[PDB]
Amino acid sequence: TMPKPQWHPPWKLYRVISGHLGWVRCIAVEPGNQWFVTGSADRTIKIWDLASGKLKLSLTGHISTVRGVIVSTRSPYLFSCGEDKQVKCWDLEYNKVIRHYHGHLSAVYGLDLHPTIDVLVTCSRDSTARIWDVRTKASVHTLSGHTNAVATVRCQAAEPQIITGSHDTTIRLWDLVAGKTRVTLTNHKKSVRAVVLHPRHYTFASGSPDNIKQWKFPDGSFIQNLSGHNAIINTLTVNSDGVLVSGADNGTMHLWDWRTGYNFQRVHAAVQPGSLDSESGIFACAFDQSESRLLTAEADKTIKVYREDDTATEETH
Amino acid sequence: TAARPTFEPARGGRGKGEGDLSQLSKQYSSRDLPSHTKIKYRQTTQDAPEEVRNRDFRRELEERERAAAREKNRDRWDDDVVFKNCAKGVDDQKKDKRFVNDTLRSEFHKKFMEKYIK
Amino acid sequence: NWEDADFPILCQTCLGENPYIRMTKEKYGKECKICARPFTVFRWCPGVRMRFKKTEVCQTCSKLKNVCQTCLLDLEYGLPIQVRDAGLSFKDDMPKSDVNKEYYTQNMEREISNSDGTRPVGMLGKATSTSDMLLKLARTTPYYKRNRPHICSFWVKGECKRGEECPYRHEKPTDPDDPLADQNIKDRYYGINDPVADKLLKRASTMPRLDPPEDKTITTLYVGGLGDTITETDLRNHFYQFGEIRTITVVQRQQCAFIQFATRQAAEVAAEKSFNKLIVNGRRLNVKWG
Amino acid sequence: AKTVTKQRVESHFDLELRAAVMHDILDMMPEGIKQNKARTILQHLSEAWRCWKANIPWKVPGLPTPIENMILRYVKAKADWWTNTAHYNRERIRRGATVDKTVCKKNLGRLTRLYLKAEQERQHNYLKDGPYITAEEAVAVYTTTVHWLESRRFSPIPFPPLSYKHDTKLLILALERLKEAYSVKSRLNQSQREELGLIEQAYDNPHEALSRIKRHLLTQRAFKEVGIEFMDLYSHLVPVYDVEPLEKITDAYLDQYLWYEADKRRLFPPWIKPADTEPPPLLVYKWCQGINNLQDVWETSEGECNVMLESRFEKMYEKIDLTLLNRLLRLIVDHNIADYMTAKNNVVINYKDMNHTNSYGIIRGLQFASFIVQYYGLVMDLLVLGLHRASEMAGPPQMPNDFLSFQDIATEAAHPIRLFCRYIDRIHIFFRFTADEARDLIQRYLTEHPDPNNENIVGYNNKKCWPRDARMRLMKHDVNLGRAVFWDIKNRLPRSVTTVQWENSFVSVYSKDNPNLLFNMCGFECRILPKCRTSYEEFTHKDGVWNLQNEVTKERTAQCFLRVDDESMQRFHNRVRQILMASGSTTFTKIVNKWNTALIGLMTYFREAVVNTQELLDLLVKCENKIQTRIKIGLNSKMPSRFPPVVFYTPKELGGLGMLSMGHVLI
Amino acid sequence: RVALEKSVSQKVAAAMPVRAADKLAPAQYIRYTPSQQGVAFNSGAKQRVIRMVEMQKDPMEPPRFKINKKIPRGPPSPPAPVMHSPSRKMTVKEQQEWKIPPCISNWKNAKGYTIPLDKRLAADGRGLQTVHINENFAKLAEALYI
Amino acid sequence: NMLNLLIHRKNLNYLHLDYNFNLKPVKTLTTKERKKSRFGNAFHLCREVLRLTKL
Amino acid sequence: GFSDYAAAQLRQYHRLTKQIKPDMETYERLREKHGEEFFPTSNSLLHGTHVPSTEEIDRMVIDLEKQIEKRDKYSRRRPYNDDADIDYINERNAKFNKKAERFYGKYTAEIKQNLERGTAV
RNA sequence: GUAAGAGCCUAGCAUGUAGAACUGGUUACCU
Ligand SMILES: [Zn+2]
Ligand SMILES: [Zn+2]
Ligand SMILES: [Zn+2]
Repeated sequence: TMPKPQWHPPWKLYRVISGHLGWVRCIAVEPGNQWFVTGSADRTIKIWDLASGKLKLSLTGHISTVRGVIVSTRSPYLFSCGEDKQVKCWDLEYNKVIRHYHGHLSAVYGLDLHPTIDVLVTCSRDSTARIWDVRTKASVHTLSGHTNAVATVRCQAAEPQIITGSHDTTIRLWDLVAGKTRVTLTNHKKSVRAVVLHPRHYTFASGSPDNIKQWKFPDGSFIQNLSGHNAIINTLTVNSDGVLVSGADNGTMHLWDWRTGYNFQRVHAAVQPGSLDSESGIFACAFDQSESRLLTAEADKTIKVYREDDTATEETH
Repeated sequence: TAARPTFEPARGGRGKGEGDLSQLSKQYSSRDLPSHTKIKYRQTTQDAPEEVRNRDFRRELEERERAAAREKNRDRWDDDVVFKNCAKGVDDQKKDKRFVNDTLRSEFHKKFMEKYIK
Repeated sequence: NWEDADFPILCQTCLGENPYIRMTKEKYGKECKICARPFTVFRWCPGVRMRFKKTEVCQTCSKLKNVCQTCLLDLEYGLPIQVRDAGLSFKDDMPKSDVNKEYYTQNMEREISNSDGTRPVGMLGKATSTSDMLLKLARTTPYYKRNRPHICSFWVKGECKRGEECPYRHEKPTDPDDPLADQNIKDRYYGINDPVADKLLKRASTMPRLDPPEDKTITTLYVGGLGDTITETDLRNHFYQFGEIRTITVVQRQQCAFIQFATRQAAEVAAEKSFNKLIVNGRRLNVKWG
Repeated sequence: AKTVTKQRVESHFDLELRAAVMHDILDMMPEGIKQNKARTILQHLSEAWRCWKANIPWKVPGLPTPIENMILRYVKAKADWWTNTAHYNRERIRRGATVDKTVCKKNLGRLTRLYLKAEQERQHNYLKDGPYITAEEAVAVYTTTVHWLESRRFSPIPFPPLSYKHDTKLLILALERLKEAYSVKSRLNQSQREELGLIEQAYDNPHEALSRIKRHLLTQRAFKEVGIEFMDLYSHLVPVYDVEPLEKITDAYLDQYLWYEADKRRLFPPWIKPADTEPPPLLVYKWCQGINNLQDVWETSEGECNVMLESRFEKMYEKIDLTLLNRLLRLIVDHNIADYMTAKNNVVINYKDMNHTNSYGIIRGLQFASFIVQYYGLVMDLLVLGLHRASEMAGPPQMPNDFLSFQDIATEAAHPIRLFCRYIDRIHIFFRFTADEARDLIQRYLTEHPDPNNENIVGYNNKKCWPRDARMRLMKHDVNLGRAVFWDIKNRLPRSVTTVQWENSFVSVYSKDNPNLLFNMCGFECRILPKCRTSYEEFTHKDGVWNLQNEVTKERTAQCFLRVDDESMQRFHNRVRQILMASGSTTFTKIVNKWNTALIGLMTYFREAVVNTQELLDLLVKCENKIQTRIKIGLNSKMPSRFPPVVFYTPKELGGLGMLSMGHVLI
Repeated sequence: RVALEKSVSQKVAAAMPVRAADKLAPAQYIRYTPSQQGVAFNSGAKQRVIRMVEMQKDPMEPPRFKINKKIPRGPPSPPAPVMHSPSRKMTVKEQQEWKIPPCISNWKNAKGYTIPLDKRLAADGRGLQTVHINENFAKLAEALYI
Repeated sequence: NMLNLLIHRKNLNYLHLDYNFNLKPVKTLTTKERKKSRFGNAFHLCREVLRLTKL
Repeated sequence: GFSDYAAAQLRQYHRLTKQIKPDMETYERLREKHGEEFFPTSNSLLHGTHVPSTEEIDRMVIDLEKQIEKRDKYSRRRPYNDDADIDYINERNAKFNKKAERFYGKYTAEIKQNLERGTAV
């Protein structure tokens, strides 16, 4: 027993939201906890009331599967991307698309907003990321250098400003100013389909079917290796209390400590009634801004909402 | 042959904005004109980041959760005929409450196939 | 890709005899005569009766081969590229066929624009090892007959109606039955069958040079033009570089010094270093065999 | 970077699904697997989707279960995509929105495939879950039919005799009905050619054909596969069945013979309504004056209500048990004929990749399916009315009475059910209630279905075509009486046999509070308003109205106001939409001839009901301008007008298109 | 943000190439040291000063050179070491249990092969579908005959 | 001059722009020459605007 | 069975490495010549110095040619009888039918019996 | 029976270039 981990309370499901007619491929929470977005395979973006779990609005306009959705914290905007090859900007003041970001060659898989510059960074199946100016809808740079499809992207204001994992099993840490690669991290054996940034401690983790790896930001130093959750993991998300969440394509989801990397909870949730036993799967998860709800976007066309169990310690290894 | 799948996609980085803006082309579309040339920012009542920083979200979320749960709680002659009352206790049998993840067995699909095939 | 770099890379016989130059910069004016991609054309006038020379090749195609952008001669020596590669190795092998040339140009442009921007990217390490025969026929003072307006082709038909006002020369063009007349741009640039460089190599081959030790194991050096103003104590101070020096016979009457070394390799090395180069005490020391 | 617009959508979906499967199989394989084999798994995914569309169970005998589960996952994803696209496009083609002709054919081809998946499911569930008919109930149905047939002294139809003197006439009638099909067209494949060749052989040697028909009726009990396709009427789809020619000739003769021997034997009483001597507008007129000629029908002084019920037998075709059908047909005809007709309904239905067996229902596309439908409908008319009231309506067998007539005045007012017609699967009953009967029946309904919140007035559909003064008023007694009458008629039928549904039915009560009863019959709706009730201005100038006289007094008591039903208006609009499609739509005379045929169909069916409906006149003007604009775009002509209307409306002998008008156009 | 906005302006300058067509006269000076000294070169000097004026662009002049010329992608930057783990040992059993059988389709025969009939009809699901009858047909048939 | 310098740079010697801006083929064209010499709304808008001004 | 491209490498290596026989004369000659640096670490110095005499490179090339030949014999060609009722119209068709008999031959064994007995049972 | 390979034949549209490299030589001792 080299470390002793922090005690985290167990998480439990309390709400299953239903109503998409396709796989729910993305989810994001508004900065003020009033609502959350989902984007799905039925080409609709749905605004859901976060407290009551009720469908607030259904936006249409993508021609194919919506892959990523993010809400702007500085501007009153909603960015989305699809398998449409299209990257849209929704003015939430009007509930209408005002700008489309054109130039990707194949399906756009992810996007992240830069937190301080008004820059949008997207990934595609064409083995490139792109860097867009929001106001002029122009490609600033084309981050090229991956050899297979590019799965995920995260942005910062500190150094390396752009971080991406891809389906050629590597991770590239980039320079936003120059537009060239700074660090290549080849440690994973299978496709990196999730990366997540820590809110305080200036590290990041990344996930793949072999195992999940933690890393210091300036030059990608190896810090740790968190293993045991062996499936194609689609997302990673972090609570400021140091709770890592790793969800996968088999529907399983393991709850981890950030610091020591201790698996304290495994949640293998049940599918929807009509659904099929092979259709269990998670594509997206998010914490709310209170960091006490856990929103998962499932392959049985549902949203599941979890909260911490108020029945204290029954736990400790 | 002619009819074939892909097995490798096209890689971006070799055209019109990719390396030198295709060596600075003077070609531009109608969709590349100046339009929406001013970013809107969140105002003080909208959700400006100064307004979002001091807030305790868990208490407000618990209040809204409580109000929503309270709203959902407060909401809720010829006697000689060969067949008697067949529908005795059928109080409409709430099929229209169930959501079923099967597109051939949804209640929407059953209504659809009943409505559009004669 | 475009080229677009400020202030061209020029020699001193094309940049002019005036230290005050007014040049114009056109952003993507011409295409390169080699690369065929457009570059930044600089146009200046060297002197008074000159020609308004301009840069012919890219910054990149001059960084590849360490040349001036308009005379296409070495920045350091002022010689054709075939002469300098003759006095060096030739390991660049720039492609001449079409798609290979543009592909090689793209990749070398990425190579140069992924570096500092100061060194002749491949020619540097071989440019350390130098001072072959090219230094003994390097031009000392600028040849300002290069910067000179072309023959007036109306005066060739005896019909120059400008007369005294025409800024083109009224003098004979060269007889085309001459090897020194054809001279393509790419022939001057790749170092292939350049007749100027052919004549420079024919002169530098008949330059006076070492002879081998005709008889076996003889290390004897026959020094004429020794001089009676120098001392033999300085001779050993110049000569212990080579190896195990044997006896040194000195005859100051015929101004001949006789030298013996350990191996004939050391005598050949001394012949290499010494012959027609070595001037000590400001006085030429001639060494021969026999 | 080309955009995915409209012609790239399906190809791009299949381009991206295949890439997603590529990524998942690269991540699913463990560490030391040879990293080939992506192409083979993609071929298996293609095969699983083709077996999904074919409703073929897909199972590869050895295949790793992660690959099998992943292929099932992505096949379910593409299935949801295909089906939701079909829903969206069907709602567009129904509402009239702009659709391509290719997506019309694509939507038809998807919809017939989804129908056959549901139909294979239904036939399998019938063979799995037993009969629904619940043998007690089938014995009740059979015994009621036996008592009805012995009550009428019915003489059972024999086998068609060897020296039947009328059989060549029936063969000529059958062959004329078969050759009327291939008269419009001229492009015929091998099966049509065989059908016409068998028709010509049957004309050229009739007794060999009659020997063959009677031999098939005696011996053959296994039949060939029938094809199926759909007729697209843009509001719903219609099953069309394709039968082999020899079987079709045998069924055609059987159809002619059975209807002839049914008319001689007076099998169908006069409420079996698509009758030979009554066009449907004559049927509506006869129904109106039959309501008028009931004794004291409009008097509401002591408290009496007139109720009109219109509904259907919802899945009457779909739910006929073939064993019970065999039993009822052995009651009617020879056991060989009954076995032929029963075994003919048990065929294999084919559409491109799809085959299943009709084990439960009946094929509507049979030649003699008319007889099965009208006789099974007779059985359920006996279920609804009961044998006593049906024997009063039909009269004695020695002196049977015609359609809306009784033997005496005293037998009219014997029961609440006064009039009753069944047009093929739709029911029309007239009810006369005294106050006591109405109170008792509403008491029974509110006993069985209590309503403390007065919610009966919510779900009650009223007709929105007529204006506000003209519709049915919503009073509590009348609403509860209408729901109670519907409840009581609904209880009389087992749900396993057929059912009657409130959402498709309309009930109308005439009372001291309601001055009008609305009814809807063959495709025009009408309301009758009597002069003794609230009229206040005894007028006669309009042509849409009907001044219908009382027979006894020879005086006009009530008026009938006619309008075209919205379904018939929408059917005419869909017919014109069908004309504007159909790629021979540049010919300029084909278009005008189809328009003229549709327009005189509409008019000469709905003669005086057309001018009383303003929405149908506006639709006629709009459709006429549509086909004129189509001709003009055939000359391209431009947006600008003053295109001369003499080219359209000149008779076809002076070179014109011959176009008929039903709009206010001036030259 | 200051580095990004400049590249943004250089991209957006295409979107309106000529609106208030451009202006160019910041005529500048540059001091240059020939690195060739040994003087016979300037005339005897060590440096030379050059006045650069930018050549004035014709407003009415189309683009000069062909830009549509297309060449294959160059080599990528030198490969990074792959840093994997030792590698889990693979068994014959699991190597054989991840083998994929060839798809024999009922519909597609791209290279027009000829497949044996037992292989062609190896659709097991329509052989294990097992049409199984209910026992309530018996009550119905018997009651009807009685 | 502008419109027929555009014509002559495209090597379409079989077309003729007259002095009233009517574009007619000099000869009878093959399919390849006809597909090569199809212009768009830019050329024909400029040609018809110049027709109005020459009127 | 196969299981790995590295296990086959290791088997091939153990074969080749048991086959080789060292000559101690050259070994002890180089040992006495090199002395202390004959037992090098990772960072010794001698990486860029060794020049093999002609007999050494001849031995290497002969060994490598033997190894290439043994690798070329990896798939032994099964003999082609023509008494089997052929089932293919092509040369690739035959190999596809062979792969199909490998994979689905264990299952489609009743239907083969039906096809030979006259489509019966 | 097409207006396109191919494939031939003859043709004509861009350039106003960079460059010119040419000289030096002595002889001598003891047995
Ligand atoms: Zn160049
Ligand atoms: Zn120069
Ligand atoms: Zn002159």
